Amino acid sequence: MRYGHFDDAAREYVITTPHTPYPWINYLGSEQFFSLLSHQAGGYSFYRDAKMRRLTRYRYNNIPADAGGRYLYVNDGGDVWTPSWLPVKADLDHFEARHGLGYSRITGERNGLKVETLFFVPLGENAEVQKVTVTNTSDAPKTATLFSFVEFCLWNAQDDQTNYQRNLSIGEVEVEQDGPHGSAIYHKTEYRERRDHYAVFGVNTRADGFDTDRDTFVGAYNSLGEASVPRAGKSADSVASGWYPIGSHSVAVTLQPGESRDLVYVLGYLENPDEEKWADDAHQVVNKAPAHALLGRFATSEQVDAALEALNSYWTNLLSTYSVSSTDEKLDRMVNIWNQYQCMVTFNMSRSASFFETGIGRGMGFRDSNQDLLGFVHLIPERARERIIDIASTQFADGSAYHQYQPLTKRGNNDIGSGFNDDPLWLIAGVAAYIKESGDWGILDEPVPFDNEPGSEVPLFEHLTRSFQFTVQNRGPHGLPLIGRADFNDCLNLNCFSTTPGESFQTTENQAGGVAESVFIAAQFVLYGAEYATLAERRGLADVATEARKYVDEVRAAVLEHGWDGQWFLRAYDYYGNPVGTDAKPEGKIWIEPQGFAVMAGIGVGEGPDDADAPAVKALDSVNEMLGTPHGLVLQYPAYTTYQIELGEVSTYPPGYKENGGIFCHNNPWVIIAETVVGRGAQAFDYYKRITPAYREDISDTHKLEPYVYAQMIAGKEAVRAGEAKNSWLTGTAAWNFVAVSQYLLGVRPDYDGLVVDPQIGPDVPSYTVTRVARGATYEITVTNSGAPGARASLTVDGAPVDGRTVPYAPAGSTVRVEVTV
Amino acid sequence: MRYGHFDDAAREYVITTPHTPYPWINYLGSEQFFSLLSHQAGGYSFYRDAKMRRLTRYRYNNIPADAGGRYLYVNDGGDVWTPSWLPVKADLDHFEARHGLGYSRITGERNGLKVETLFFVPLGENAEVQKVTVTNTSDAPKTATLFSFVEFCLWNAQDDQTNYQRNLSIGEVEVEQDGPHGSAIYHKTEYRERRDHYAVFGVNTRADGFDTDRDTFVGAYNSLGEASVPRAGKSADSVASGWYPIGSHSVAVTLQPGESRDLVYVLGYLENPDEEKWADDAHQVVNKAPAHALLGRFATSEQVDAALEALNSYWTNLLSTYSVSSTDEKLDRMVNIWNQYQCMVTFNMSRSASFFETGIGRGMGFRDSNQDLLGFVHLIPERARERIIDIASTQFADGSAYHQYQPLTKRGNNDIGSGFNDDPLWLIAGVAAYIKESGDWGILDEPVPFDNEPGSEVPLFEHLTRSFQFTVQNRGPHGLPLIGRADFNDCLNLNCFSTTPGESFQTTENQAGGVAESVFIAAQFVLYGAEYATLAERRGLADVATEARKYVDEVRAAVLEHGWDGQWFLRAYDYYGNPVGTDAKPEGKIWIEPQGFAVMAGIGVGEGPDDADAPAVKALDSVNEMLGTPHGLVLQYPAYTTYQIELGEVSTYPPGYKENGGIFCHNNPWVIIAETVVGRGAQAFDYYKRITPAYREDISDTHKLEPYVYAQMIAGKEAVRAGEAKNSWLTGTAAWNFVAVSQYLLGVRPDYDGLVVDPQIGPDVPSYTVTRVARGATYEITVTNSGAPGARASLTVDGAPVDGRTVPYAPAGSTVRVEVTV
Ligand SMILES: OC[C@H]1O[C@@H](O)[C@H](O)[C@@H](O)[C@@H]1O
Ligand SMILES: OC[C@H]1O[C@@H](O)[C@H](O)[C@@H](O)[C@@H]1O
Repeated sequence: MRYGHFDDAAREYVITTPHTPYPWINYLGSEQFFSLLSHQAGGYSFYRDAKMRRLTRYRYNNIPADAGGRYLYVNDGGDVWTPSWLPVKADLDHFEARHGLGYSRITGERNGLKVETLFFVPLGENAEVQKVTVTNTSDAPKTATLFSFVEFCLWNAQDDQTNYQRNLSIGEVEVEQDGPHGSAIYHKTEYRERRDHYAVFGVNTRADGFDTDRDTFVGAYNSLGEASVPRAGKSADSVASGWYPIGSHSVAVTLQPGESRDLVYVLGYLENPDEEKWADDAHQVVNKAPAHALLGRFATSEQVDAALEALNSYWTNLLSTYSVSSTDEKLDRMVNIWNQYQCMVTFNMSRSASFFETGIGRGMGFRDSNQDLLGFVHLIPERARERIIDIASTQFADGSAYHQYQPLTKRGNNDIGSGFNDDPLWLIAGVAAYIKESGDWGILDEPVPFDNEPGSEVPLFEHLTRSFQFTVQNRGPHGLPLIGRADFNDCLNLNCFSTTPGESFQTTENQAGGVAESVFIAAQFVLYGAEYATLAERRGLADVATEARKYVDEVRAAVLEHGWDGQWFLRAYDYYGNPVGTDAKPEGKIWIEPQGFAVMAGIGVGEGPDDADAPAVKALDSVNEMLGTPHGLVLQYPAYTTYQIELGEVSTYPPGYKENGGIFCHNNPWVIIAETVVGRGAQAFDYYKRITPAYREDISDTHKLEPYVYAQMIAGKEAVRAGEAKNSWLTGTAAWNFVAVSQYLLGVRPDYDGLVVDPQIGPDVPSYTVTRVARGATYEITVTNSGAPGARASLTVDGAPVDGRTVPYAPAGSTVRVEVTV
Repeated sequence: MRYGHFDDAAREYVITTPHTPYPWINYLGSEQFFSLLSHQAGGYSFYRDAKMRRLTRYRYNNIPADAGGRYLYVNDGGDVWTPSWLPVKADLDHFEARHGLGYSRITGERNGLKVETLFFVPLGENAEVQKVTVTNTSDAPKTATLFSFVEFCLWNAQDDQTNYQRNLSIGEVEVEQDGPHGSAIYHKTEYRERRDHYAVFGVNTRADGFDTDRDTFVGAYNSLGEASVPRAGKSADSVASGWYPIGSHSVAVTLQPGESRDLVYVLGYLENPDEEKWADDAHQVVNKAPAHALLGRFATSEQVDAALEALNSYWTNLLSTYSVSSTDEKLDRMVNIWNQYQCMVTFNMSRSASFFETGIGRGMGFRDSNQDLLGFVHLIPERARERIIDIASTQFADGSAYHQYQPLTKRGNNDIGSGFNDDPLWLIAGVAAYIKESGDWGILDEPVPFDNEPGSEVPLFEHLTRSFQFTVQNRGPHGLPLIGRADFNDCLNLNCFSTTPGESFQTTENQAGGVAESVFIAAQFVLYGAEYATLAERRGLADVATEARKYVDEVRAAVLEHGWDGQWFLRAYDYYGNPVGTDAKPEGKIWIEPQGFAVMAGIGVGEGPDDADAPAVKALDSVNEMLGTPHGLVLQYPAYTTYQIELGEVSTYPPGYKENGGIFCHNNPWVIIAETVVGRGAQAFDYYKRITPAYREDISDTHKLEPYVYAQMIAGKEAVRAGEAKNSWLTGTAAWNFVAVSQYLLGVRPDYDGLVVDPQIGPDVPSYTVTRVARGATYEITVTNSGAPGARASLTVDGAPVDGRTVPYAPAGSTVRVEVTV
């Protein structure tokens, strides 16, 4: 069973029923203002920060799900329906929802009236525009009233949902029926005090009426599906005082057969300078100038269409950096459109706001934003350069860091814990990737404060040395890095020992002492320590580089000596010094993360893919045999069936979910990449397909979530719900798969001085072409691929054969033709 | 005009319609387990802590309000309806909700089936029991299937609403269709790990079938009001795995004409010792002994009836301490039933969990629980004793205190602020009222820690001296006490100067320095300073008592010299030493708190009610002229129309709401008592009537909220919603009005050495009889009352006239007959 289809030419996913297994959403906007838009028009908008500047209210875990969004009630001769289907659920003759790049279009038709809404966030605007086209599709004239509807939230979503004792008395609006381009409603809660910002909701016509009070619009004892006002057929002209402000206009339209009318609605976010806050000397009336300017920019359909065409050109431009043409259209749509689009969204949202993340506790993750950069750097490197500075600024002088920062303020906080010892290294990961991509070595000289302290700036490079040294000076008795609160796995809490309910493993106090070490961090360190060494040698820091390589060698020696179980890598040593992830325990025998990552670091790699004796092969075969399911690879096996007090959160999940035997998808690309490292492209591609949206569209009823984006987790073999995903959209899986497919499968990756072309995808993709713009030159890379295990590529460049797989960077403006034979 | 009526003989409020202005609730339970129950079965239940151990989920700000609670869907011939009206909203032939003392009955009849549900929490039990009675009222045999419905919360309410990324994978249940007494469902989320507790939802019958998974029971795209399972007339026998666990059983009923059946449903909270959590060695099956025992205790109608009678007897015995028989039945029902019931609820809940307080951030307020004692000490003094020790234990060594504590742990926290300088004196208030009531002088020698520090214990009396000394040593330039974060008005934040949005004033960092002083804390110091000196005298501390009265005197002199504005008392001095609440300012010229409280402390009292020269009289007259309204006295006049950065949170509310021009009811009884102190009984009683539930029942459509309990705030004169209440049930208004009316109007009040009988209620209650049990003896107080302004009482006791108005305490077991003439 499927619920829609990809449309590669329009770069859309087309949903053909409202009856999906779950609400399927798109993200609007890519700059500073964002909207979550479901296929039923549900969701909300915020400016910069989903907790602190949320414009409109949304209910997570509503009954039913997703009843709450931007609605347009049509009253046609007393019959009331919404083209989004929800909330009225009147029978529709046609329904369709198209999610595209930065816009969606939702169409519903019933009894000869077709209503189509195009939704998007324009470039350079802090606003969500809707363009509504109403068409008479019957053979008689029609007269209908359209009631727009949005529910405001009081800015601070946390306060909005818990602090009624205060907030039910503060709701404030103004109403401007006869504005310069049509009618507007102004939501200005707290603008009388410290807020310099307000929201507008307006339409490009003089409305017949309005409502700004939820209770009046909907009616006592009514859900949104039963709203009184649209049923009555006329606006109640309600002016809110406290309670629940809304934005709503009514417009009556008369249409002859085949005739249509357009309407443009804007929900905008505005700020004024402090001394330009008020229209009047008494400071009672809001200064509407920036709201009138905004409404003036979307007063016509023409203005809307121009914006939508610009947004398209922005996306075409964005997608011109990496693309592929092959015999596999699933592969292609993922690589050309969707995985890149998703990577923009994760770069913007980190893990804060989705239909699973609530946009309250989580801000921008230190580890999360660094990893996202890996799939984002080729898109817009100037924005990646900024993000690195923002991130490194939340670093402490001892090289440890705040685990996340608040998007509005860019200041770090401990709301989801502190002292994750894998954090510091991801910074090196992010800078290495950015430099390989852009060649912008000057970033290493950027002055960057610790903990945003004015006057504490040092060069970025120095933050990396802090990161590196943090791990050097925090190893345990085996030479492996101390784990601290948790490593890459948030639920491996080895310093916790909590027997007190209700307090979060993420924020709860940890024990000083013990000897808990992480095999994962060991690998991470070998990988990014080597990169650090490379940056040091290039800054001209010979002793530093030398010293750095001595430490890397030591730590990799320790992985081989103390971090190997026999058929796989060990996961860790607990508080007590006992091994975690050994065949000597009955549960949690093998954990996936060090298998993927130690192999990417090159640890235990042998002569080739057929070297059954190499540790890397052995590890990967164990991952194949014990962790493999048709939905991907589970995190560990077997899952823990009882609470293991020494391991923290991990065994708190029922088997087969999240970190206790779920397919935690973001560690899957590591095994994929590893598999290419040992020369088993076939298997790597196999693993790629198990978790990839386009190959799972065909089991939409099982996956349940959006079929065009990666999800955080898919229930494992031990779950009753095996195969069903949770937490879609916001996940490091997106950037990690992008890195996997674009760089190791298809094999095109930037290095410092050239572009590496090293295909390893197996025989399912026998021929394909990649166009990669790197350092202002275009590389047209034509691959003939036999997929033979261990077969690695040879190159010709502009007709001459070359040595190895690195193509030195041509000058800006050239086109370089690479012919690849595997 | 009205939506129901009082039933005095029954001690119930009878709601005669589903269509009330807002949801109107009762609180079930008075010990450690509590239920919020709207007159449509909405709300939820918790054990000890509304945030930490919430059994069942409830959505604030739902659309519509209060779609969600304890539902019984009846399916008769495919017609589906609920006796609570919501969620299904089927037309009922008959509907009625009776809210009583610790129980409620809700009845709905439709097409020949009457369904009545009695809800209560039994004494000694952590459970909510429902006894369902279905009656066939038609002339022919009838059949139906009943579906019970409750929605589980995942225990931590904060987590339940914000952390779906984790918690959608942790919901776990057990199904027990053939238990010892009928069918039961177990909610056991996190029992796997740190929780030693689970919930049960069971019925005294072998159910036809069950459901535990919300989406299956309700169906996709459906609201509660459209649940699929009841509509199909058959349970789906769903076994939840994550997502949203519910409890539901189906039961088939057959009824001859006139015949009824009882079903008993139980929602229970159960714990096991750690060593007996599990029924099996594998640890997958919860040990059910306690649940089987609880279900056995309510297996029959008889067991239910006996518990309901024990509950009635408990309430009769609680209400036997203070009673009045008078010419005014509204005054009688308030004093005899409702205001005492409300005091029980506030003692138990503080301000944490109502239909407006969301039972997340607020625990047990230091100041609020001290004031709640004033209204509660006469009901159950033993628990008042315990409360004082729990409270005093969260005090610091310098005499300042944690502003609130967490109900589950009894540990103080700062989640809603620090350093409110009025806090320490409330401790003296609470103890004095406890000692006056009980005569338990030995509580002062109770050893009490600071901040629960093992080894830090001092006698309770030392805590009081720490409080007393905190004020003496924290005065400013005018001799008035420094205000700190705020005083009793939380919105008066004179050390704030916040220009930054999104941070609670309550919680935001305060400024060092400045000279901000409170006139309210001065009048509070004067009153309770004097009470402390008296406690010191009794203990033999003549040195301490004399110094103490000296300070009280210094402060009293300071208020007359530096806190008097001309026609009323001054409110404060701001950070820079500018007066607040002076007639020299255009806004907030007069504030109510110091007016009632200074006069309660006897500041500015003259020769009598007609001593026009006296500050107290000038102050009270100005309160009357400038703050008075048909709905009560507003906090200050005029309201602030613009943000006053130096006053903090107060000017942030729009005019006429909450602290900015609202009737903040809990400060009205001070003015009442003040009016009695000064001899203006008529005026005092007037004010009493303006804010009292019984006297406002006639305007239910205007008050909106429950007509049988006090609310926090009634929208004031300057607000478009003037007369509309918010924040019902949980307010110090209840303790303070009970004080006012029981002790100062009717005039019956315990002193240290005898019972004072000092009526001051004016001419509208010419005669009444108070029955007061004090110190083991019963006082029968027969009052004949001219009401003459200023006229005070003379007494005769057991046939003999006496001097003054204090009847020294007679022995336990006596009945003393006091004849009173005013
Ligand atoms: O923290 C609780 C306090 O919050 C303020 O926002 C309200 O105005 C007060 O009435 C309340 O006591
Ligand atoms: O704080 C965020 C973390 O919460 C944990 O409870 C989850 O299992 C993790 O997957 C998540 O990253």
